[PDB]
Amino acid sequence: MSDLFLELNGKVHSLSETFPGLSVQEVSRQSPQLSMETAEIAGTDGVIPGMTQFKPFIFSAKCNLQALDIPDYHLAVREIYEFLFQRDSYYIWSDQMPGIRYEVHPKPVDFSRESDRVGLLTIEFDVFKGYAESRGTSLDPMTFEVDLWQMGMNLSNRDDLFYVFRENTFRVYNAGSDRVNPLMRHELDIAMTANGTPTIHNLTTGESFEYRKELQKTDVLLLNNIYPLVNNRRVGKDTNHGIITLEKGWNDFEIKGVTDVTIAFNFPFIYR
Amino acid sequence: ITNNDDLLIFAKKQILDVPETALTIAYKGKEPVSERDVWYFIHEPMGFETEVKVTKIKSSHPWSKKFQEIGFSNSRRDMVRIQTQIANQVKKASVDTNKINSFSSIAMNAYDSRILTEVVGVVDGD
Repeated sequence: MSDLFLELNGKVHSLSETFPGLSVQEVSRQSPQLSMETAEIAGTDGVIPGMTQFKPFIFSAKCNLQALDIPDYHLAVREIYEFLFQRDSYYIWSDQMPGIRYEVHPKPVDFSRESDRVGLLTIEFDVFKGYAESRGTSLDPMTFEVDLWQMGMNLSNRDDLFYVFRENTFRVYNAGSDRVNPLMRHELDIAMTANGTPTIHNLTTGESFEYRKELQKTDVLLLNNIYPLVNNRRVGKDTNHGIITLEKGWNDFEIKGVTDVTIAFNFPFIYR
Repeated sequence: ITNNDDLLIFAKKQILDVPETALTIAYKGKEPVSERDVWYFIHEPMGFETEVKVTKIKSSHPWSKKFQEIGFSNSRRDMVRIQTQIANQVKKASVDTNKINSFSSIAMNAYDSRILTEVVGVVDGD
């Protein structure tokens, strides 16, 4: 059996449960849409490629509707059209891979009316961010409690994955399929509380962020996206405008210039 | 000038009694063309059999595969040339009026000295 779960407006619905006549037959996804810009030079062979990107891709679900009668068929068609086509994006996942969800927008779908009560259809969804993601952020207990398989072992059972640290040097595990970069409009929050002048060094990626003012324990420094804040106030003028990115796997972090440091990382994993 | 022969040669230089023509050729041969060489142009359908002196070249890189554009007997009209001519004429007029303002002021300045001379002579005559 198969099903499709849709999270929208803060509620989780089952496609086979919201519409009793609807039954999901098969679920599949398109390949990553690698896009690349090529430049040609006269007198030389081949092309020079620019930086590669990943265009939005398509998540498809082929299903059928078995209505009770013709009025039920029309009512179910209208209900499905009303439910699926909202004005804002929403998340979807499947029972086959419950640990990974896609933030999608619906695509036009045509009902193939085979009989007076039976209609086949294929619901397609545009994943417009170009990647999938975990069901929650790193700090979310939801993420590490359903399932997550990466090159063989389930990450929901590993006990060495921590994202809140109290020491000055530690390691952070990014389990995604590629690096997490706030410059790429990714989600990444870093919250610190310490005393002194903070300085964060990501030795794995060789990045650094420094705040050039004294800090106190009750003052929280939050780096969200490309913006640093102190007590929910933009303080970018007093920093080096550094951006901290997490590479694939283990990243070694060193905190210097402060004591009694408590640092937490909150970010979702990115899957290709 | 004051004599008539200089005026005659100036007047001869002042007009153009032949149609103003400009020739453009798209050349795609192997032999390179320099800025000084004079070529021989033969083009039967357009009735050309003459010697042409290069006055404008728009060459491409030797690896660019593109054609070459070569001009003879001055260039086509174009607007940016007209704008440059208008701008330089404007600058010449501006410097002319700037000079003539000072010239007129000096003419006023040169008047007061002669006024003083007239006054001194009037006093002397009395």
